[PDB]
Amino acid sequence: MQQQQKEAELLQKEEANIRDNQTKIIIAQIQSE
Amino acid sequence: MQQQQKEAELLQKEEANIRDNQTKIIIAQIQSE
Repeated sequence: MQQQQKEAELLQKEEANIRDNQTKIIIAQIQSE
Repeated sequence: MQQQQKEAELLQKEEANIRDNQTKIIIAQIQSE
């Protein structure tokens, strides 16, 4: 259970980073208009 | 109970990050006007 919750932290962190990065490129596209 | 509260921290953190990211793109849209 400890391992499962800790890899849950891992995947939450990586997907949060991905979401922030996607929105970064999205605002870049918005300002490129 | 410890596991439940700690995953509550996890979901609070990820949804807070999502809210900040959404407002980031919102201000980008506002300034794009």
